[PDB]
Amino acid sequence: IVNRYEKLLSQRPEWHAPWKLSRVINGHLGWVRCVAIDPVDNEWFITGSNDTTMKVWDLATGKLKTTLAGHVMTVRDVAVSDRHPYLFSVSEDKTVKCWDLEKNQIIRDYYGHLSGVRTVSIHPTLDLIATAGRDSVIKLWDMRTRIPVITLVGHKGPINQVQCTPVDPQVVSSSTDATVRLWDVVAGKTMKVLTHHKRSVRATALHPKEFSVASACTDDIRSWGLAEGSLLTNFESEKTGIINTLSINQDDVLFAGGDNGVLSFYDYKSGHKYQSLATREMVGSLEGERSVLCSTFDKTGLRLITGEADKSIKIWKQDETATKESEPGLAWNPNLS
Amino acid sequence: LTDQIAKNVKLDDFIPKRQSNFELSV
RNA sequence: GGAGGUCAACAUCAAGAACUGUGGGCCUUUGCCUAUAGAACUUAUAACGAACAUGGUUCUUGCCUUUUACCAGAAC
Ligand SMILES: [Mg+2]
Repeated sequence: IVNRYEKLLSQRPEWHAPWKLSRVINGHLGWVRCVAIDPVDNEWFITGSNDTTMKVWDLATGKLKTTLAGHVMTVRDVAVSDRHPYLFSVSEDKTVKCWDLEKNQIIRDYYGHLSGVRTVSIHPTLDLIATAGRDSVIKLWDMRTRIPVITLVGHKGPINQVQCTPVDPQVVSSSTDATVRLWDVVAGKTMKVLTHHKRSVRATALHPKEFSVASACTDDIRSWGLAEGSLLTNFESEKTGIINTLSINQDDVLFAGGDNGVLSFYDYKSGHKYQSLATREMVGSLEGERSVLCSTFDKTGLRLITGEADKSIKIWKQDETATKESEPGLAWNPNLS
Repeated sequence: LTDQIAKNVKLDDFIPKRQSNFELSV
């Protein structure tokens, strides 16, 4: 098996630059559960909360534009549409609510989940919604007629994170039974199963280019090729548990938010971890409240936005000095698995 | 008879493919 | 072949004050410019209805133990 270990010593992967802390934005009353960014102009955020609201923050200066109320309970997920001026928010109240960005009033309510719905993802080309939650089923909603067109029977437990892809498998799903399924929706059954995770897969992210996915677990962040469904790579992780979210820059940088408050940055190609940071909790907070609930990159990918459990949004910027003087991180030493 | 017993599982599913060559393009 | 029918089907009826076809020129089909022919029905104290109901969501109220049923304004 050593031949593989030599083949890990030839590459010397992929230098990148570190990250640092540009800006701190308070202003939520409760926790920040979810964050999404305007896919076109990059001019703002939509941030869920634990206070039921949604507060639309300006990306440029960080000022607060507007407040979108209307959920009775905490908002687990928010997703903004590309081709549409629509905003689909979803909560623990068992409802997926549409939002017309133009006039800022609820348009449609989609009905028929048994219990809280923790993920919405907007299929790129079909005018569909994909919702999922403690139902343990994935519902493909027809955006126009509010008809739960397709239901995907599936994982043996709740469904944490769901994504959409234009070609085959059009829905990737991740559940607390510690599997990740690659779905074929037209026939309505699993195309491929990926079991390699040992515990709940709490987050996924789609690489904007290579047509792959990064899947998470407690201590091990893996990657997966879509299409064939192979494993692609691994990412070197000592115990980071727990991984709340992942985000993939367009430069092939793979972010990992910790529940220990550590921000684990990776290269996507290699699996190498070139940086790990630690956030400052807050003025009056508790050391338990330091963690990262969600995160995203803008359309460019030169800034990072992380909602934290301390009731604050933080904006992490990529250092411009860097280069070879001293960037170098942990420097690519891998222990035998 | 080795073929029959575990016939489903096999090793190469455990091993990651990108570690051979990075930049292998999907 | 004319008159009709308390007959049917298929079109069309809210918009750059607005329709459609065609001739010619430029870009490279779209689109812009130019020329020409025909425009039923509905519209300016604005609309097919010289009339006039109900429902859904979201807010503001009003009754006020709670829910249907409700009180009277708004937006969609
Ligand atoms: Mg009761």
